[PDB]
Amino acid sequence: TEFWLISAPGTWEKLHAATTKNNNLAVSSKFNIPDLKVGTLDVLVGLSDELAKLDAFVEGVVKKVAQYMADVLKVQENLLANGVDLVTYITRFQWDMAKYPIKQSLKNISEIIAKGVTQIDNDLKSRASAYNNLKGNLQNLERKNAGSLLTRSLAEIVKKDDFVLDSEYLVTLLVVVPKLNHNDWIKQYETLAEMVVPRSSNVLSEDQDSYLCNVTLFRKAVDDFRHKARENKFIVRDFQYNEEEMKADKEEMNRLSTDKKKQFGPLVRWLKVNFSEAFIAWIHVKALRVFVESVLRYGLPVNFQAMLLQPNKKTMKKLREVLYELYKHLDSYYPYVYYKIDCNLL
Amino acid sequence: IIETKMLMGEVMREAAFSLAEAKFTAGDFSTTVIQNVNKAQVKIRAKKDNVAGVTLPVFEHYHEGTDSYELTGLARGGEQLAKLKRNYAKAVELLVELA
Amino acid sequence: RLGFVAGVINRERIPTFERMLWRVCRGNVFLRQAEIENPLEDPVTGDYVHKSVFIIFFQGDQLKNRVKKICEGFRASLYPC
Amino acid sequence: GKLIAVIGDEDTVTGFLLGGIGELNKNRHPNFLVVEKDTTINEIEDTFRQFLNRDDIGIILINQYIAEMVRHALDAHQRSIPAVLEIPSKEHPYDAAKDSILR
Amino acid sequence: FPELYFNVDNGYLEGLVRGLKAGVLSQADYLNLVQCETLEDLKLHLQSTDYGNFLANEASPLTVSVIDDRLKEKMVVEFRHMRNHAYEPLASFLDFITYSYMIDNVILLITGTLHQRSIAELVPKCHPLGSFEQMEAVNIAQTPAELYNAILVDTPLAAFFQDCISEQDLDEMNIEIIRNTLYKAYLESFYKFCTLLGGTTADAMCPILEFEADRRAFIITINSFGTELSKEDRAKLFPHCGRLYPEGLAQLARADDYEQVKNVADYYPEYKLLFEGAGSNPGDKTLEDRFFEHEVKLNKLAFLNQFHFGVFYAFVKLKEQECRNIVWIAECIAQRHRAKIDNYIPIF
Repeated sequence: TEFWLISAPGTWEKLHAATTKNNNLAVSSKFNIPDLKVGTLDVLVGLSDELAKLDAFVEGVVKKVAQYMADVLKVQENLLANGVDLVTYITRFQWDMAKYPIKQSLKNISEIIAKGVTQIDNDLKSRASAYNNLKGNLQNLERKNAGSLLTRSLAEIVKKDDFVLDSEYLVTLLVVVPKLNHNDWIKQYETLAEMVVPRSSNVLSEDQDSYLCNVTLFRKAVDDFRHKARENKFIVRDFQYNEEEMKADKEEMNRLSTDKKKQFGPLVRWLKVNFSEAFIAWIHVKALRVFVESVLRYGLPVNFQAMLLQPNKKTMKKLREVLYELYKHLDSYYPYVYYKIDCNLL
Repeated sequence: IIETKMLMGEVMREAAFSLAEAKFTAGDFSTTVIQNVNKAQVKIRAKKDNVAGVTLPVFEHYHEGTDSYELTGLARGGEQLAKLKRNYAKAVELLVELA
Repeated sequence: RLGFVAGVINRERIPTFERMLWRVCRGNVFLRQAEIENPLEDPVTGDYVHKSVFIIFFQGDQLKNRVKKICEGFRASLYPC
Repeated sequence: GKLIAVIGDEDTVTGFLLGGIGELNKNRHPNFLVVEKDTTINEIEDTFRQFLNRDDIGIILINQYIAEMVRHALDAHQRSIPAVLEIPSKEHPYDAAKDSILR
Repeated sequence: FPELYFNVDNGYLEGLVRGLKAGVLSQADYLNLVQCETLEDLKLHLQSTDYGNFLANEASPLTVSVIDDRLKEKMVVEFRHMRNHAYEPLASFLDFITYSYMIDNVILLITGTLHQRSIAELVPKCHPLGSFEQMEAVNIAQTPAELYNAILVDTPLAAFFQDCISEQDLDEMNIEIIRNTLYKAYLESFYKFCTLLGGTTADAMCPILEFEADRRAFIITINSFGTELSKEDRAKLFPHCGRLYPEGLAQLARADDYEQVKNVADYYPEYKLLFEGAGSNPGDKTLEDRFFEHEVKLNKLAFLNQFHFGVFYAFVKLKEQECRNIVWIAECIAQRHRAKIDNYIPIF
C-alpha cells in the first residue's frame, strides 16, 4: 500500500473539498497541523537538508524492524496507540507534550526527535543481536543431534556397562566401522595393535551405513590402534566424562529452548512499544518537512493554507495530471509541495 | 610492557592465521606486495611527555592514506584482502603503542 | 541587511539558468536580466560568446552557498561590486 | 624518525607491507629486508646497521628468531631511538632481549 | 560421430589423465590428514597416497613453505609429461591452459622492469607451468619495458596484447587493471577455441568457462567499491564470455552496493544459492568459499563426459585444489589452529 501527501495553499480551504469531489481518485482527508514557530530564513533553508537527511534515515529504521518481525516466529498487526496506520493518518495530531509547540520548530524539536529515535535504533541493534545469538546456538543444538554416529552428539546413547573405567592400564575406545567392513574388522581388531583385549567386540548401536562398537584396550597402545585403524578405514572417536556435562548440555538443550521462550515475550513487547514510537516520530518529521517549503514555494502573510491527502492505486497517473493543470497555473519533480510517504513496510 | 607483549602475541597469531586464509583463497602474493611499494601509508611522529621533569620520548602514529594496494587480488580474493589489511593495520596500531 | 552578488553568463544559457535557479532556491529570489552586445572572450572559459549580466540578491546568507553551486554549474564568472 | 622498518621473515613482511609501513626512496635504500633461507648473517647485520643509522627510521620490527642471530649486534644498541621490537614468528612463539635492561 | 576418432592421437593421454584422477585424495584420505598433530606426522600420512616419499630429502625442521612448492612441483612434472605427448588437437589446447600462468608471470616481469631489475627476479619467482625457458630474448631484456614490449610480442601472449598499448603499460594504467584486461582477452580467445572444437569438448568445457567469467564478473564488481576506478573501467574488465553477458554485465556496471549485485544474482537461479555465504554470520563459509565449491563441481562433472579434451583442464584445476587443501591442512597444524581445519574443499 502506497500513500500520497500534498499540501495546496494559495475559501481555499473549501477548494480542497472540491478535490474531494474527485471521488474516483482519492478520499482526501485533512491532517490538520498546529502552527510552529517562525522567525528565521537562513537556518530555515539549512534545516531542509537535515530534514531530507532525517526522513530518509528514520524510514530505514522502521523498515528493518519490519523485516525483523519474521524472526519472532507478512502479517500486518502494526497498531499505533491502539490504531491501524491508515486510521492514524486521518486523525494524526502533534502530541504537544512529546514535541512541544512552544520551542522553535527547527533544531530543538528535530534534535529531540533525532536523539530519541537513534537511541531506540542503537538499542535495537544491541538487544536483538543478543537474542539472535541464542537461536544461533539453538541452530547448533539440533545440528549436534543430526548426522551419523561419528558426528552426532552422544548424550543419549551412553551406558556405563559399555566402558571399562578405573583407568589403571585399560580404556574403552569408541570405534566406528562401516557395515560393509564388518567381517574384515572382526578378524583384524585383535591385530590392529599390540596387547588388544581380543574379545571385546560388541556392537553398541548401528545406523543404515555403519555401526558403533567398543574395544577395551591398553592405555599405551591407543595411538597405534588409531593409526592402523585409519590405514584400514576404521575411525576412532575419543570419549570422556564431559558427557556428564553434555547431560548438562541436555539441560542446555532445554535451557536454550526456555530462554528462547523466555526472551520471546520481552522481545515482541519491546518492538511494539518502540516501533510505534518510531513510526509516530516518522510522521512527525513529515509534518515538519511539509511545514517548511510550504512557506517558501507559497507566501507567508502569517501561515500557509494547510491541507493533506489520502492514497491512490492505479489512477495515480491521472491524479498527477489533474493536479498538474491546477497547480502549474499557480506557479510561473512536482510543481507543488509534495512528499512521497510509503505506507507499506516491507 | 609485560601485559601488552603477550597481547600482541595473540594479535600477531590471529594476523598470521588470517594470512593463511588469504593465501587459500587468493593465489600467492609474495611478489605482488613486495614489488609495488613506493610510499608509506602509516607513519609516526615523535611526541613529548614528562614525569617529574624528565622528558619522555613517545610515538604517535598517523595515516597519510594513499592505498598502494587499492587493487590487489580483485579477481580472485580481495575479500580476504582488506581484512588481512585490517588485521595488520590493527597490528601496527598496537606495535606503535608498544614501541 | 545584505543580499548582493553579480556576474556574467552567456546569453545562450539564460533561459535554463533562471529555471534551475527558481527550482533549487524554492522561490524567494529576485533576478533581473541585462543583456550585452557583440562577442567577448574569456581565454579558457568561455571562448567567443556574447554574454549577459545577472543580479542574484536572495538576501539570505545561507542561500549564498546555494547559489555559488549554481554559478559553477552553469560556469559563470562573478566579480566583487 | 617517521618510518617503521621491518626485517621480519618472508611471510611476516608481506603482512606488514599490506599494513602500510613500506616506503622506497630509490636514492638511499628500501626500508625493509626480506630474510630468506640463503642470506648470510652478515647481510642481516649490515641492514641492521643501516636502519640504526638512518634518520627516518623510528621503529625497527624484527622476528625474534632472526634476532637470535644478530643478538650480539642489538645487545650493544642502548639508545632510545630507534626502538627495536621482537615479534613472534609463524613458527616460533616468544621470550628474551629487553629485560637484559631490567632483571 | 565425433567420438569414434580421438583415440587415434589422444587415446593414450585420456587414460593417463584419468589414472591420475584416481590419486586425488578422497574424503577418507582428508580425514586422515586432519587427525595429524605435527607436520612430521603429516609426511608419514601422505606416504599412504600417491604422493609418497616426496618430502624425504628436505630437512629435519619441516616448514610449511617447503610443503607448498614441493606439492606444486609434482603437478608441474605431471603436466609437463602430458604436453610432450599431445600431437596437435591437444597440444595447442594444453598451451591455452598455460596462458593463465603466462599472464601472471608477465605482469610479475613488467613490475621489476619498471623498477630496474632483471633475470634474478625471473627464475626463482615464476610459475613453472607458464614459464620462460625458451625465447631467450625475453630474458636478456633489461630495457625499461618499451624495448621489451617489442620483445614481448615474440611470445604466445602476443594475440592478447592487441588491446594493450605499449605506452599504456608504462605506468599510465594501474598494474592490476593490466592483469584483468589480459585475462579478459584470454577468456574469449579460450572460449572461441573450445567452440571450434566440436562435440563433447564443447559442452563439457564452455559450462566451466561460463562460470569462470561470472566469477570474474561478480568478484570485480564487489571488490571495486572503495577504490577510485570508474564504472567504465570495470565494464571493460568484464569478460564477454558467459551467462551474464547481454543483461547482467550492464547491471553490474551500475551497482555501487553489495545489495544491488545480490538482486541481479537472484535473476540466475544457479548464481543465487551461491550468494548465501553470509559473512555477517561470524563463522561460516564466505562468498569465495562457495565459489570454489561450485568451481570444482563443474570440474567433477567434466569427467562424466568421456571423449573430450575437457578432462585435461579439469584435472589441472582439481590438482590445484589439492595443493590448496593440503597447505591449508598443514597451515592449521603448524599454527596449532585447527578450529577451522574442516574449511577445505572436499572434491572427491
